[PDB]
Amino acid sequence: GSREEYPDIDSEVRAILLSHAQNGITISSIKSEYRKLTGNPFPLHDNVTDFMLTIPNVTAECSESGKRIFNLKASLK
Amino acid sequence: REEYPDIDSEVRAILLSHAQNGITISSIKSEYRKLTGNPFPLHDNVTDFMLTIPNVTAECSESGKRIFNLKA
Repeated sequence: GSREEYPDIDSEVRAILLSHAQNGITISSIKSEYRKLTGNPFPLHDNVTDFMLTIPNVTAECSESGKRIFNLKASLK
Repeated sequence: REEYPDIDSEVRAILLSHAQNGITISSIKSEYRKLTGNPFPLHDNVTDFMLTIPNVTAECSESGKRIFNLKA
């Protein structure tokens, strides 16, 4: 249970997403940006893709070079 | 992919035929069930495996529905 020592993980990750909404972000970037944002190393060591995709309005996919990319879904109106 | 050699082929097929409208995990599992005649090997972290398949996209919807697709 890593939610005990890092309870705000949800809003912190959504925050990084929101900051990267335009172009999307990789995993290693999510981590470095998490460190920059909170002063603490990204706590999640297992199943990060699953964690990312537990968050609504998120899409993921790979570039041709094999980078797994996450981004917010465009709004529909 | 290791123990199950043809898993790649089978999941690629389930995608090709049944994912045209997007496909959830459990749909992949029941489709695999109706395909190979046996329960889908993976339980946890299927999203990771799916994403390792070329030309596949994942999405968590506004309402929290996890759906997989082929790009175009």
